[PDB]
Amino acid sequence: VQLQQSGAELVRPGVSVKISCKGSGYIFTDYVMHWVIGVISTYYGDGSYNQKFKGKATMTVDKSSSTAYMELARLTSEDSAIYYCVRGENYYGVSGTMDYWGQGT
Amino acid sequence: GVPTYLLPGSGQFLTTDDHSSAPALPCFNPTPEMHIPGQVRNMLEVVQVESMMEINNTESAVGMERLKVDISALTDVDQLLFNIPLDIQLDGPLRNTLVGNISRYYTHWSGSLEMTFMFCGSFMATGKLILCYTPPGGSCPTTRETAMLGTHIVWDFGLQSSVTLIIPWISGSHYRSTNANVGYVTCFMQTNLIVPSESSDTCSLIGFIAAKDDFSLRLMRDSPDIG
Amino acid sequence: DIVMSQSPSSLAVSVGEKVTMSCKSSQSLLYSNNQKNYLAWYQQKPGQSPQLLIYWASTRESGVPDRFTGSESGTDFTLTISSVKAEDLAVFYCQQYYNYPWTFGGGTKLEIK
Amino acid sequence: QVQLQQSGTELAKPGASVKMSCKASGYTFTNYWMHWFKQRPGQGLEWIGYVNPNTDYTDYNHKFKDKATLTADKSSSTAYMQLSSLTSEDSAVYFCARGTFGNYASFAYWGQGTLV
Amino acid sequence: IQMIQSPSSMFVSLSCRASQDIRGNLDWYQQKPGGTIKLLIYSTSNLNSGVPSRFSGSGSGSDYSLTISSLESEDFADYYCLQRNAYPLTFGGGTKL
Amino acid sequence: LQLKLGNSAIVTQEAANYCCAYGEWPNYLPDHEAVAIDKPTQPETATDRFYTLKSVKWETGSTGWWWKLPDALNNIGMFGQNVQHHYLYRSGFLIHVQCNATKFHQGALLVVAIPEHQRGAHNTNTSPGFDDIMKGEEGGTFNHPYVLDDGTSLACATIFPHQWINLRTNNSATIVLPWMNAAPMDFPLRHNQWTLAIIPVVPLGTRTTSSMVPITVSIAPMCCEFNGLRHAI
Amino acid sequence: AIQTRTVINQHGVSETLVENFLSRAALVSKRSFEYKDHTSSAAQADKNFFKWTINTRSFVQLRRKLELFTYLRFDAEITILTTVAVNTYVGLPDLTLQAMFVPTGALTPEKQDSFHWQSGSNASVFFKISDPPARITIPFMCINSAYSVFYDGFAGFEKNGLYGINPADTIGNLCVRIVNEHQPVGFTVTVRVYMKPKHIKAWAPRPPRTLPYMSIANANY
Repeated sequence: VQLQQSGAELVRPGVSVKISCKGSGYIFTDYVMHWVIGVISTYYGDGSYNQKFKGKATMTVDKSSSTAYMELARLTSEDSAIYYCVRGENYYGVSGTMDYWGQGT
Repeated sequence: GVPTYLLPGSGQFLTTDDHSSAPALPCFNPTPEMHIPGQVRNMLEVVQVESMMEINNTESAVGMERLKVDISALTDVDQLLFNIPLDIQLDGPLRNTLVGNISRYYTHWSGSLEMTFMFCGSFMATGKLILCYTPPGGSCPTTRETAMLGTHIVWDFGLQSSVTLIIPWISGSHYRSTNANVGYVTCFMQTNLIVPSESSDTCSLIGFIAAKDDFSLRLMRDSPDIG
Repeated sequence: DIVMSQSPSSLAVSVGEKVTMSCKSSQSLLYSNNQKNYLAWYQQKPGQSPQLLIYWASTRESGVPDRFTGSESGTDFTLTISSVKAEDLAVFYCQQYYNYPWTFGGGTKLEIK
Repeated sequence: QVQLQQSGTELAKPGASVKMSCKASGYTFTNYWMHWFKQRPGQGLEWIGYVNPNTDYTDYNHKFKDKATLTADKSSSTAYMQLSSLTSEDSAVYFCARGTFGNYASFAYWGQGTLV
Repeated sequence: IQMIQSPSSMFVSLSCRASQDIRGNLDWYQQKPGGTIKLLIYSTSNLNSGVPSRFSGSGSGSDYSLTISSLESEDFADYYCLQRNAYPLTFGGGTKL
Repeated sequence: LQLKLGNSAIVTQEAANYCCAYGEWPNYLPDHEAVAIDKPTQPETATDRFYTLKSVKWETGSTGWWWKLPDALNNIGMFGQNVQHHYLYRSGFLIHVQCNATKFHQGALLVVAIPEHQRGAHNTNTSPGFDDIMKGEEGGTFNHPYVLDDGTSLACATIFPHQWINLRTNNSATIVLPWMNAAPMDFPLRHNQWTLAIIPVVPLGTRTTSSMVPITVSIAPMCCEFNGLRHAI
Repeated sequence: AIQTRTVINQHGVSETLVENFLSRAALVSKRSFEYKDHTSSAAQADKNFFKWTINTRSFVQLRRKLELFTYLRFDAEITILTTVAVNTYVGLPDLTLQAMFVPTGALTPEKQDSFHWQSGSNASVFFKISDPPARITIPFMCINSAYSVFYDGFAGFEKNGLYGINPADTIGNLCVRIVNEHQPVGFTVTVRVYMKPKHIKAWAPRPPRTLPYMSIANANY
């Protein structure tokens, strides 16, 4: 029920970074990692990205380490916001609600 | 209860079976029948209607100029105007008729036919033609002298304007190649055309065809006309 | 895309009242099997992450006191606070999650006087 | 197969006469008129006359009324045309054509020519 | 009667007039340089039995014309016109094509 | 040698023929107690007249004509006034086509009557509108007569009721048309059952230029009845 | 090309009847709905059904054969055949479908699950995949006395109307969905529908069409 991630980082434009969300307190491969609307579904999943963030965001998952990585290439100065992870909920295949939130990065 | 056992072939689905079905809407009364005129009950009522053929079997005849052959005053006294190969399945004058579109759906056909010509010149114009029928054995004649010794009629279109020729018997199938030489109806010139100085010098013919009342069809298949 | 606009635009009330706030949606948000309108209600206190209050527009989250119960129909939505207290200063959020991509509400900031 | 076979070429001194022939074979003679033509080299053709081999009745162009004579032969199937009083202006090629069964003067079949 | 050939040479809507009206009654002949002549059009609109389709003729009261759509290698031969309205028969001039 | 129907008279017939479209005569409807029973009018005495249309002109380059029979009579007379403010009709027709040439003309026409002739526009995807179908009293013209403007054949178009006008033999044709529709009564301002169409198969000719050779069409509603407009209370 | 001949002898005229001419269960509609994503929206999951109007001028093998007549009168006899597909387990599931028939004047459903699928006033059929295929006959539901194949008129009383569309001709579409609601993520269910027109009556024959078609609404060549 706790979503710990990286603390804080900020680089100069022209450098790609990576954000990792560590999920602990609940069982894995049963929920859909949102990003506040790209998902990864945590079970050999590709997930559907947003249309505006389609080339900007590229992400994967690691089932053993229980982490949800996310790469952002070609950063600009417009990226002064808070990018983090949400646990989601996936019952039958539908995408469900937005239960527990991340820390903040 | 009654003791049963299942046969082999139990639960299959033929496309050509005749069994009852579960009604969608019981207690629904459709609209009652009305006497609409012109009911057809059998597709041999369609092939027995006359329908014109394409006598003009030359190449690069485009449009509705295929339905007629022109004879003129400057023509020779011994030459042929046309011949109809009596092949329904093949390309030619009898492909796009009314007897040659219904008998594409069926495989085997056998029966007697009925041809009718009609002269469309002016009231003054005269002359004679000759209409030769060749059985499936012999070949098509090339001169008028060798064509007279068959079955012929000498048609004077100065008095009459329509003639009737009875084809005795044709038959055919598809034979998985194709049969040929089921007959020929060829037409030679006898005398030259005689027109006065006021009518035009070009006249024309129109040919018709219709099956008789002993034509028959069997083993329905799918037509290649649209596929 | 479904836009989620909010009408009251950051109201400012006093302690002890009973407040509501509107949330508009461009089209219907009813899921067929559920026959339940997909809607989420949030609360972010300043300095920390938001927190889920009400899901399905009428169902209270386990761990939420009974002063948070709000429900509406149509394409207009609200959340009702039974007793306004001095610790409820937040920017309340309404979210649709019926159709990709998921858009948030306009944000309604509460000012406590 | 219809063939119109003419004779070879020849020449004559001015003041003499000469005779040609257009032997026809492949069709029925004495049904079709036999016309005759003249082509001075470098110019167009010109009509001379005809002969009716059924009734032996001829008809000439007015310009060639006194030059040419036109006969016919049923036994050998040959049409002749004899000139008279040759000059230097009577040097051309000479054609023969077949008419029509209805006497309409259409010229589907021709000869090859005879240079004088 | 006199007939004129309106073009003298062409390097394809060749035409010919007449002194009087001839009521159709006009043929079109072509002469190969070998020395062979065969007709193409008779009675100003029809076609001979054994000619390719490109050739076509037009008619009027007194001013007639031959029309070819597309050319050809051995199409290059001079074309004559003949009236048969009244004796004597008069040809044209010819267009060396 | 003539025929007379009420007010109008036609003295022009050579001989009498009565093509029946499918073997039947136009007749009134039986057992109409369930189809808009409002005492239908039966104006049989006041509508049966030969409405002779205008004369069309047949030359060598002509290519065909077509009329639509509930449409060509909507603005003419006692039928044209009854076809407004009566909202339903049921009728059958009688057509008399008669050209007139001398003993020196030559040619042939095909006078055919086509039920439910749905037309079609050449080489596009737009179905034709209200002004390409509803012409009225002036007819139309076949653009491509060899396919009857709908992709079918003209060689097989003798399956409809038809007669021939061969100018060597005759110059007249007569077709009697019954009520050919699924519903018992029909709306006259938007649906057209039959379609008269005359097509010159063999074009005409003479030594001189092509003559006018005019063609004259006469239409007569045989057994017509509309709804009831006057009631007791 | 070998040219062969054989003497043909035959009797009887019973293979050219109109009842025997227009039959034999041609396929009319084949469309499959499949699944490829591990997660989907709650709006894509309400679009897992299909519908098709039973105007049978769809395949030109049977459209050309049907346009030899002007008026027809028959009934349908639908037959629905269902098979299953893949893309570590390879065995195929056994799952239940529903095929509701919506006549004219009733509302068609706009979502996979809606109060229309539960309404009693339309004939729904529930069939599995491990059974013999479903079969329903559908009666003559025109309000004239015959189906107008060719219609020479306009639909409504206005200028901008569609030409050649009879408003009293349509029968009413049928709608098919899977009732199991659990999104099979790696499979593909394919539905084939057949029609056998029986109890045929036909009126007013027409000449057959030679030039190929250009649309499914008219005859433009």
